[PDB]
Amino acid sequence: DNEVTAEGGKLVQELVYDHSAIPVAPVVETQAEQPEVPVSLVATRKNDTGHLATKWYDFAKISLSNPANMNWTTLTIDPYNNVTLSRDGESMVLPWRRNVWTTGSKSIGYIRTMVAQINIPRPPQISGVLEVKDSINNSSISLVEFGGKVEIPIIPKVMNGLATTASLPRHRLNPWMRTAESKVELQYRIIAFNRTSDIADLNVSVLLRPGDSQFQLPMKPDNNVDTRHFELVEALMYHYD
Amino acid sequence: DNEVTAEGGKLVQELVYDHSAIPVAPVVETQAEQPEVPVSLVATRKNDTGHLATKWYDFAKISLSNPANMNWTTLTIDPYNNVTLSRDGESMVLPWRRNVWTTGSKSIGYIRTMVAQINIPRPPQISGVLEVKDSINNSSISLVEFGGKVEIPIIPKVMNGLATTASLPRHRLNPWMRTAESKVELQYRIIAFNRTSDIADLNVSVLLRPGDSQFQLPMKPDNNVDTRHFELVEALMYHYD
Amino acid sequence: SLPENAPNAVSNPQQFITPATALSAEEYNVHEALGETEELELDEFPVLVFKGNVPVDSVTSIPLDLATIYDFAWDGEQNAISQKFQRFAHLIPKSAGGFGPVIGNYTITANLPTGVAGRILHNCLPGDCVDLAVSRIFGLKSLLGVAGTAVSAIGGPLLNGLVNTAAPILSGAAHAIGGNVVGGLADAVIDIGSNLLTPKEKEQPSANSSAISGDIPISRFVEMLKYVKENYQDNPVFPTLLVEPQNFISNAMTALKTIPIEVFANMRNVKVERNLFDRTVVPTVKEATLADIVIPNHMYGYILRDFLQNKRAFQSGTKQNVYFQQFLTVLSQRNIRTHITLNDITSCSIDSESIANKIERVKH
Amino acid sequence: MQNPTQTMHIYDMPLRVIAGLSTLAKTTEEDDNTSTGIVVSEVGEPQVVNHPAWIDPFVAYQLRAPRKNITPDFIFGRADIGNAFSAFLPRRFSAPAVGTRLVVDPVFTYQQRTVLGLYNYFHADFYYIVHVPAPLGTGIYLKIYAPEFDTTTVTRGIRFKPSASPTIALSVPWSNDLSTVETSVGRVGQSGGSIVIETIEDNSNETVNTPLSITVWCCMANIKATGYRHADTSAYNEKGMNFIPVPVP
Amino acid sequence: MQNPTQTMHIYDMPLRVIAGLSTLAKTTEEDDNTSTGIVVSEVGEPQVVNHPAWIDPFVAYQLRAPRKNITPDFIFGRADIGNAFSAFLPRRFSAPAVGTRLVVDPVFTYQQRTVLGLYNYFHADFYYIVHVPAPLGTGIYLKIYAPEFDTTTVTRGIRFKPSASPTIALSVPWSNDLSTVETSVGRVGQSGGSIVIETIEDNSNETVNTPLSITVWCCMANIKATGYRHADTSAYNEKGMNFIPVPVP
Repeated sequence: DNEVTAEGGKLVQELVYDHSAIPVAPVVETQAEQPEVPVSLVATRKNDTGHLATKWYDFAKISLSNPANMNWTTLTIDPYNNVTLSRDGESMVLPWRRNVWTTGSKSIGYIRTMVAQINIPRPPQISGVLEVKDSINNSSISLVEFGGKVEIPIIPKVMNGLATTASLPRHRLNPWMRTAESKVELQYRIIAFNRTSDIADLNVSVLLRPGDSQFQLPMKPDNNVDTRHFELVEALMYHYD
Repeated sequence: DNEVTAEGGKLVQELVYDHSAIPVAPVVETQAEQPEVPVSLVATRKNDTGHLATKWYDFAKISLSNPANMNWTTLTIDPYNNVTLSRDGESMVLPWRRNVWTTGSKSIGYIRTMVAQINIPRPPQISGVLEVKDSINNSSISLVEFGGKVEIPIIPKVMNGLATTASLPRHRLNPWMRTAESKVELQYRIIAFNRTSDIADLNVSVLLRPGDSQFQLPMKPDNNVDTRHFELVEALMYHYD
Repeated sequence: SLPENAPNAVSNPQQFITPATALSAEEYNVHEALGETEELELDEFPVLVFKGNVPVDSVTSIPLDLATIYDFAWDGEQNAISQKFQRFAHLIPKSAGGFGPVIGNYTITANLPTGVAGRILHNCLPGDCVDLAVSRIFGLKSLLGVAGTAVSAIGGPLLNGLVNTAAPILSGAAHAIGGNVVGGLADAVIDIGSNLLTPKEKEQPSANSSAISGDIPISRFVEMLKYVKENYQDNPVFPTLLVEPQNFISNAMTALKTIPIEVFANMRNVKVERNLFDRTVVPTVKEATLADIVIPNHMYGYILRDFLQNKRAFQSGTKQNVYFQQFLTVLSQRNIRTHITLNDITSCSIDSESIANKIERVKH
Repeated sequence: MQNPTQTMHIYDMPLRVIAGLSTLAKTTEEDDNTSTGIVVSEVGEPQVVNHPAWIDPFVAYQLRAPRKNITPDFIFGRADIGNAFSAFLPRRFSAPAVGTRLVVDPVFTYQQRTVLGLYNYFHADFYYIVHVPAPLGTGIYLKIYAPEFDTTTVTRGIRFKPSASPTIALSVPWSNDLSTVETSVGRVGQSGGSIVIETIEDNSNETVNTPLSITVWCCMANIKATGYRHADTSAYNEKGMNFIPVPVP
Repeated sequence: MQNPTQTMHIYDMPLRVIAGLSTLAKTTEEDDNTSTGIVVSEVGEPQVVNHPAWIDPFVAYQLRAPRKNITPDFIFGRADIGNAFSAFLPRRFSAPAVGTRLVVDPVFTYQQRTVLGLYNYFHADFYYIVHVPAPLGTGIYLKIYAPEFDTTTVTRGIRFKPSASPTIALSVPWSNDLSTVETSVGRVGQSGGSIVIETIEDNSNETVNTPLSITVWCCMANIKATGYRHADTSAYNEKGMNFIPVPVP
């Protein structure tokens, strides 16, 4: 109990997401709870993401150095076609390939589907704050002290409010997001930083539970990885005349 | 709340001066309390030091190195003629130039007018004790741990008990000290010291609230700074035959 | 302190020669719940603001700029009023009157022998309206035509403009040979808020001395009294005392000129905030004389109009035509700043004569 | 009868910090830095501030005394912006030398500049959260106060040690001899919402990378604007409110 | 927990008509034009409308049936503008010939275009007050309805005689198969807030100066915008909120 350490954060009871659909410490073979609907007038079913929502999955590693400029840095998470979330066995792409529609929850005032955890280990000779924005738009901000833990639910790119080239009418009217167009993305930057001459790098990892995502129309499992041509996203989001 | 620091001292409730005439945290535009008289048989008036007694003023900086000898070091504070306490606007010399007489309080058993604060910031790689004596004579001692805060009220040089060349009969009989002869002085030395190979210097600053000083005869404001000749203190405290 | 008494609807003619300034005080825009009262013993010294001779049948300006004011009864650098402006940033008036928030009183006194006899007109305009000050200085208008003017007759057989102090010792001078110390102490300790006579200044009246006094208003838009000296040249705050000695004949029935008076002042009606240390830009009390007057840029057409509606300012050889030719010349000068001074309209040169001074001014 | 006051609602608070700092105390009973030696305060003990642009309450030192702020409403046009589009915006500064001085000027968001740009005169209060990350061998001793007239004038403020209390928070109300200054001009000699940071001592190791960085968040709180600015009586049209007919073949 | 909804207030209603028309009825009991012959209405009897941009209540014919207007709130950003900066704006039109047709397109104020310009999608309701001053020998017989798909399509509306009821008022709610159209684009084939004026007959004298002018006021009522548009995180500054130091000589 007696060692010199610099660990300690917000003690996630004070965070605001769900704590039952995204459990803090689930029991060893149990299943997570079903998340809440956006509104009582949408279709409902049994969840097919219960065992998957009890697992923080290794997604990506970001380096946390002394910042020079003031710019943000976008981390794009496309759970449908990404060869890190589709390996073999129980992967994360499996609810996104058994279903036609998908949505999230509206507990904050807007739809917010996938959740990301940023836990930071540090030696005592470095300190600072990581600033994580909920989407590309001027959404909610989560501050991550170095040596602390936080969970950030993410807006889908479709529902961030911006008018893009794709911009279908069902994107602002329906909460249901045809499953292949369901990419989420967050932005981050270093907002405070002090160090000594000992450490300078401070690598962290991003964990990616698929909390409070919902699904609607249950098809039969589509093929896992498209190993033919990777030009398909340009014939899907640009649409020349 | 979680950082490795080495700060903490006596928590000034345990110090013995007044805590109402020298307030620990006065409200933003309020005025301090009037100090207590030496005895009930002296003249009394409204205080003209109320707003001034809510301000710790930057007086001098002393360096705290590894001591070699055992000698003391005298810091002379003459609030009447000193071009650091007479700048412009609300300075500290202003009650000493509207009045004929001045005195302090006798809560410890002797008159003790001006108060000084020595607050010490330190890194964790240095430790020690500063020893502050109340006057030139064998008066009370205040110990200042490094990384701590203390306030030291000071005896005037006139009332330290020593028989000097000036030595007027009203100095031992009256508690009223004609305002130009009201210099105070404290002595300090480093009494304990240990360090590492990182820091060696440890500069501190001396703050100088004019707590529990009183005044008697209210004249009209005399001129602030004497910019003519600085030989006047030799024709005032030596008095050749 | 310094209360706000409510008058009647119609002023009684045996006490007042003008109508009342207002029927209520004008305490909007002033933030009275803001400072902290600070009663030190230095505030109880008055300031000899003006001392000297003053010409008869001519309004004399005393610019009562309390931030930079000089004391003629004291040789030091600062005084009782200007050190208050050194120490603090914000001065807050306690109460108000018909003109504006009020911060102090003045007192005109004059020790005259019985062989001369005249009267004094006095008024103290806020400086938000300096046109009414300057029009009275130039002889264009009289003091009897603006509300708040008082008339006091110093002669005399009259015991009016006189100062009697009776020293503040705790003994009371109870062993005094051949007479009583009137109103000193060990008679009555009359409060600063109350307004009574002691019991001994009720049958004395040589030591009662009906005073010649008014109040010191500031201006009705500021929230406090932060002095910058650049902003108060553009929007002036401090008042101006206007004094006019009228008749003043001698025993040979000969009209006098240039009587001696002197003016005391105090500022005991303020609250303080924002105590300042080791500052560099100070309110710079000018040694041994005074402030002057600042006429800002938006006051020019108001001074211009009052010369035009005056039949005496057009005929030559009079005093008003001298100022009006000096006023038109300064408007045709080159001003890098946005205000002129009353001294610029006194120490200027001359041209010929009135109409050509105005035709050259409409082009500049 | 008065013309009616209309209200608009903003819904869910852009740039809100929803995961605050752990070194900043929420209540006054969990704060005793004034007692021992860490904070030497000349303005009192810190009072609790509740603001919507920061998730949890925090104690702040009152650099000026809190007041009511008279708002004159005699001219045409008045608005209470009032914590709308309001955020704590961060900036980095290096700590000054012992002789020099650092003045932090307040900032505000783009959406606050748009809506307040419909008026001519304003006043507001300000909040500051200062954070100095102190690694190991930190012996910094800082000083924060509010500037008054010029470059050298010092007022009553706080002194603190960042090694033992890394985060400090401040409360700067509107104090001026004129309510409602012009937005783009201001009064000459005003305080505004600036604060002053000054280094007292540097008792640090040789290994600490000095001139140690300071992070200061600033939020421009309750805004009351006065004076309706654009005298535009002409009518405008956008395609969203029109009747768009179906194109005929 | 939801991010809090913020409210802004507008105070005293620019371009408000505070002296209305005397020919427009305030209550339904003082209106019987449907009974005898003056108004032939196919949409019912007029209901009372209370709106803040007009001083006195007035009866209006419901050109479409009143509804609730679902507002989807799933994307980021939502606002209720809601009669703020709202006015009845007048325009003059000449009465058409018997064969032709006049489509009045709605308009809105400059300050409504600014605040709604912070969003991407909207919907609103509309109001119209039509006034035809009829001098002496006026025998005009008019027809007003709401257009649906193309140039020739006629729906249920009102027919009226301006010589005996000079002022008529209308109520046009939002009817569309998509809630929240894009502001600058709209749906193809939408109705929007347009109305259609058509001349049936001209039984006037030879002395009346025909093609008699029509005045139509239009007010764009309750606006709900959706979709936060400017993704600007940078900070802005104006001189009014700064510390302006006194210039030193």
